[PDB]
Amino acid sequence: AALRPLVKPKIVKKRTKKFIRHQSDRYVKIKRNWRKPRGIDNRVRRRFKGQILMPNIGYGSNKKTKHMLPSGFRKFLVHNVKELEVLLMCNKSYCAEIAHNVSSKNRKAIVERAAQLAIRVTNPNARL
Amino acid sequence: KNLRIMLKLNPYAKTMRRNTILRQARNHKLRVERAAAALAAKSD
Amino acid sequence: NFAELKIKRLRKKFAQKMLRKARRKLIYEKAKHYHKEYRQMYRTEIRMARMARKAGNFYVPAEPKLAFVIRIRGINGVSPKVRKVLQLLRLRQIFNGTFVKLNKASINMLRIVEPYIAWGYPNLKSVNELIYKRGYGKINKKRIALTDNTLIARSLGKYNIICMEDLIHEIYTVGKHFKEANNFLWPFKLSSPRGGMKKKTTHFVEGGDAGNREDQINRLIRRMN
Amino acid sequence: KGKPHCSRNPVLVRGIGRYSRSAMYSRKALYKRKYAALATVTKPVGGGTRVVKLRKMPRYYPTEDVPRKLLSHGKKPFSQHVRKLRASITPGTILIILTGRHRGKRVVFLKQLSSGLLLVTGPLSLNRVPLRRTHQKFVIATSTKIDISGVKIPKHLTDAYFKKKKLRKPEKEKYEITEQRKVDQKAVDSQILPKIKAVPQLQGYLRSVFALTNGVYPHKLVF
Amino acid sequence: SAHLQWMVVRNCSSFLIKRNKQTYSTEPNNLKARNSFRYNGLIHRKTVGVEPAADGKGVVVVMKRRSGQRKPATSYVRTTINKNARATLSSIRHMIRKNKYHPDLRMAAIRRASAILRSQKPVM
Amino acid sequence: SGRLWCKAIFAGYKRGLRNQREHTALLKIEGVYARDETEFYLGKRCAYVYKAKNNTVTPGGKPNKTRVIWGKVTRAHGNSGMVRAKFRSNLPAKAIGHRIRVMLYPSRI
RNA sequence: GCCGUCGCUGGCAGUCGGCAGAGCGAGAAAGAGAGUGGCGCGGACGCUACGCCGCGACGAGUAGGAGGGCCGCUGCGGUG
RNA sequence: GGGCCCGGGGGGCCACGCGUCCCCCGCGAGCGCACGGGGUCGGCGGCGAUGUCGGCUACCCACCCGACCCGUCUUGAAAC
Ligand SMILES: [Mg+2]
Ligand SMILES: [Mg+2]
Ligand SMILES: [Mg+2]
Ligand SMILES: [Mg+2]
Ligand SMILES: [Mg+2]
Ligand SMILES: [Mg+2]
Ligand SMILES: [Mg+2]
Ligand SMILES: [Mg+2]
Ligand SMILES: [Mg+2]
Ligand SMILES: [Mg+2]
Ligand SMILES: [Mg+2]
Repeated sequence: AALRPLVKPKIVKKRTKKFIRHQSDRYVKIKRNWRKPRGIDNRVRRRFKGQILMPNIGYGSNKKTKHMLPSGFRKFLVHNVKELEVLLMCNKSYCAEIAHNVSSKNRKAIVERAAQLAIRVTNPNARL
Repeated sequence: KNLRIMLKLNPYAKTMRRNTILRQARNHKLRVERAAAALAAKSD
Repeated sequence: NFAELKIKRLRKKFAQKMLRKARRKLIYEKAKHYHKEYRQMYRTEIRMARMARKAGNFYVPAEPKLAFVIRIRGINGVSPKVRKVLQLLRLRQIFNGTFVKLNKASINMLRIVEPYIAWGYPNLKSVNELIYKRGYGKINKKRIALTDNTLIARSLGKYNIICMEDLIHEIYTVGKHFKEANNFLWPFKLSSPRGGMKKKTTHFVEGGDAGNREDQINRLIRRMN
Repeated sequence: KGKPHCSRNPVLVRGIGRYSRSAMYSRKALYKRKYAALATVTKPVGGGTRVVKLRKMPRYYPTEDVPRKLLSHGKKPFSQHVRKLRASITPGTILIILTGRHRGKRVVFLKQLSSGLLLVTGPLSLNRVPLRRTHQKFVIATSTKIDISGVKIPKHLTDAYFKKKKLRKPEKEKYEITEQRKVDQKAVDSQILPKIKAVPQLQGYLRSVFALTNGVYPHKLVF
Repeated sequence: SAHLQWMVVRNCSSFLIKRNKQTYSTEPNNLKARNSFRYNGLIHRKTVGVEPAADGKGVVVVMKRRSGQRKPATSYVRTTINKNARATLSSIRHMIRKNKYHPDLRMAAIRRASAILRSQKPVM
Repeated sequence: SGRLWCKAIFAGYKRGLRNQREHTALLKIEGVYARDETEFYLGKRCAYVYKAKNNTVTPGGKPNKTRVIWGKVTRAHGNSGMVRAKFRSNLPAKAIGHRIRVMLYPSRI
């Protein structure tokens, strides 16, 4: 019974696993954030078979469904009611996300206003 | 593989194919007629 | 007043429709003529040989004027001379195909790239199916599928090549404008031979694939086209 | 205006006529058949009258709208598709049903409905399959046939007759065999059944059920 | 001129929002809140603005008068329309088309008026 | 009542010797030991049927532990009756050497 | 099929609407020319031109060079 | 065989107004089907509130295939 987007095409992801950094499973000091390996002998860098995979532009997402949420919208962070009224005329393609640091008192006004304007809110039930 | 695409390029393909279909059906009939005549002749 | 202008518009549209209609009859009759021409060429060679045999002599047919060249070897480790000759034939990729009109200048080039090509003499059906299924024009330096006769007419019309049949006729008979009509065609991108090859690394006469296999190129063209 | 005439060009193959252009021109006698060049409703009112607008402008416009589609061809609705049928499925043929609660039951083919679905009967008294629709891709056509050439099937047995009637639940709702269906079952069965009993042991065949057993492989055996 | 002023504010304005791969403009008389030359509500001699009435009944149509371009106090003319939904749009459609006052904003104004009116209905 | 499917074995995945293409499965069908006997089965439905812990809905039935991955035979494979099958999800490797059902529909006879 | 790059130094200011008239893809230079005599009030989107759109080809990379980062850290001027 | 397959004395033609001089001897109307500028149905079925439906990735586990530990100097590093 939620607000629906103008269209809801099929979202295709060329990949869903994250790219884990080389050897980030072997040490705690190596975080999983990706880093382009650059060792001379690095077998990940040389693209040996069965090794960790490197990101490259080929994995890029379709321009038509890029950044699109599972609901079919695209999010836009808002901090108050005034910021919410920009989405008045793109309410069938962009939803509202209320910033984490907005007090519970101010959320009710935003969540109420968005209901009047038919703007979708991704986190309407938070800090209640 | 697509008849109407071929005609947009070579309209005379339609004439060629029609003649082939008719010539091949005509040729098939004769071979059947010539066969029946020989078979009846053998029966005699 | 607008009624007068509309008439002018309708009449202009009528003229274009008639010009289009008469152009269709031209290419329709051009194909009818080439069909007769091809039949006479085919029947003529048979009649020539029959009369030689009748007299106890030998009829030696004309050496073929046309060849279809296919690149059968990759791009790793090619000697500088072979590499330059393959680019001049426009066979820059494996299983690329081109027509070549034969003469002392070109036959000696084909000898240099002998280990890297399979070539032979294509028959009329090969020229047809090649250009129809895999015919792309080089129009404004782009690869355009020949899905419309206007594509041929705009580029090669000045040489009176205005339809696929004219393009097939110029290539097959090596007309006076073979060079232009042939370079207009993009190198044919053929598929891997369905059924495999014998041995790409040796000559055809050795039981391999490279070199001149004469009319046996047609069997290869069917499996790749 | 003249009455329509059947196409004078008999179809040789799909898309190609039997006769050329000039042959048709003579056939049509085109040599002598030459030719040369509201939105408002006014009403009275108790101003006297008003010019009423038939269709009114929208009272609400969405913030965004989708564009139109590009035009295509050959994408007909289902109702206009041409219906095909396997050459092996002729009326009176015995079919083996492969799916549904009646799977494995041997039934009698009657006719193909306008939607391409098949009409079959058990008959109900032999295997408890009534006048029922089934899909041809989900049956095996055997080589056993009966001659139902002289059977008269009611003309009201159409796709709409067999279409399920939706049942609403707010407990449940149970399907009830309409009295018309029972009457139709006897009308058709009373003709097909005697033809079944002419063939010896055929009725027992229709009571049995098909199954695969040890060493029996479908690709090997004739149906 | 409008084009000169757009070149100064296209990327530097207190009304410019760049966030989440989206760009918005929060100035008045922007019918789509869009950072665009067409919809900018400040740089053109003539502009159209649709806003809800101070009370939640009807819309306020703003048009920029011709003369006082450098006089912000008297520049804008506000009109309150509190009719039924179809009547409100018809007034807006005529105020634009008949006057030839930014005819290219006709549907943007009409779509905005519908969104404001639809908002003023009781919330279900 | 009785069986209405052919017995097939999930032999393995499509592969060379050191590369595995899990999106295709190689099926061995009972009694099909030539490439020319596989024609009856091409396009037929395939069903890897198994059991789990948690109950799941059953079409036309009440929840139970049966589960199925559906697929269909796409083409023959080799000279000895093997067929390639594709499933809505790649088959689990635990299913190798276990029963795969091959249905008698879509019927072409 | 999708992503990006390169190329066409490609197309779009024509949203020219009731002060209206809907085109400029088409084988083959140059005008949808100007004139002088013989009921309804209606018609989607677009265009941050640093934007949007189309078509074709292409894509390995150490040392090294370059571009773009609505990548990230701290402080200052403006702004929110 | 070639000469729009020269000229004279059953089967297909992208022949089909005519005034003429004479080599030779610029607009008809409609209507419909589609192998026609990239898919639609104007086609259906089953289940659903306390145990069931969906949730790529993520947590744990299993299996099949792949898979030697990085940085570095080096012609060559998984390197005893
Ligand atoms: Mg190294
Ligand atoms: Mg080598
Ligand atoms: Mg093969
Ligand atoms: Mg060698
Ligand atoms: Mg690179
Ligand atoms: Mg291993
Ligand atoms: Mg190991
Ligand atoms: Mg070192
Ligand atoms: Mg050393
Ligand atoms: Mg090392
Ligand atoms: Mg060692």
